[PDB]
Amino acid sequence: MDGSGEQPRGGGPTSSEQIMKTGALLLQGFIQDRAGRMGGEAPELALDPVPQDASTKKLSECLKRIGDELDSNMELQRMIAAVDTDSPREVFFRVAADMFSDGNFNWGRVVALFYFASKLVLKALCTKVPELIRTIMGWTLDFLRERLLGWIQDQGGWDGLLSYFGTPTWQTVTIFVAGVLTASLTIWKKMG
Repeated sequence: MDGSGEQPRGGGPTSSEQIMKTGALLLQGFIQDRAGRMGGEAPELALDPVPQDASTKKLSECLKRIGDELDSNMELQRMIAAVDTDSPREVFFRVAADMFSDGNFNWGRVVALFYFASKLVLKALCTKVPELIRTIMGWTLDFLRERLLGWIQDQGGWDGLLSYFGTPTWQTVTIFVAGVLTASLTIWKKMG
């Protein structure tokens, strides 16, 4: 009975509350923007926040600027087309686990995760199964709340995410996630 600390989680910045919240807004943001304009009533994401915040708005510009460049890769588009759905639950956890199956903390994993799921989400939007749209965002925050929560606290907060970019050469961040994301697809084939 002698806790050296006291209340590292009672009230103040760097709280699992600001992280979880920005996390569910950021992803929900790059999607609504990629789905189109907007639609009153929104019977789909009804009880849900909406893009609104000069801070979360800029971090969207980073995921947006690359969501367009990467999504125009005809080679990476030939790759995702080489996979398939069938069991998006096993693949989502198997492919994911592979991104963190070594090392511990990087930058491709995160970016490569939001965009990888963006398709599972958008792809479900076309398929006409909105009850799956919500079931997906569910598997996303599940992995974020369970694994990417303690690590987001040590970096202070999502400020480290955006502080990482700000780099002039934008071809090294697009080739990072692509080189890493494609690797998982390269082996996911069968085994070899």
